[PDB]
Amino acid sequence: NEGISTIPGFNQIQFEGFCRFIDQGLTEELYKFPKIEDTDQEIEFQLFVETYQLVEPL
Amino acid sequence: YPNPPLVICFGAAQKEFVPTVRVSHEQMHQDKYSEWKMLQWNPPEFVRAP
Repeated sequence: NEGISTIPGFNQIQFEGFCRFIDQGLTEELYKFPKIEDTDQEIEFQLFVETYQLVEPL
Repeated sequence: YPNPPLVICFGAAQKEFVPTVRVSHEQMHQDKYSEWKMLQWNPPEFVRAP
């Protein structure tokens, strides 16, 4: 809603782009990840997009 | 007496005082005064020339 009464910020484009990316694109790409089913005698798993946790940089 | 006739402005002295205060239908944000200028472009009927 900002920018209708004053001049917007000069870095708002890339800001909102990165926000949209880190909001939806990661999940959209993890959803289309294929499932690998093998190693019968072994214990493994598939790619479940349920946790989706990003940790702050050290 | 000088040529321009003198006039007397009797009343009170106040810096910025809008006496006509009524209820407005359309309202803006509570805190962001940067967007309150939009209501000075399309003002209510009673505050068009205060």
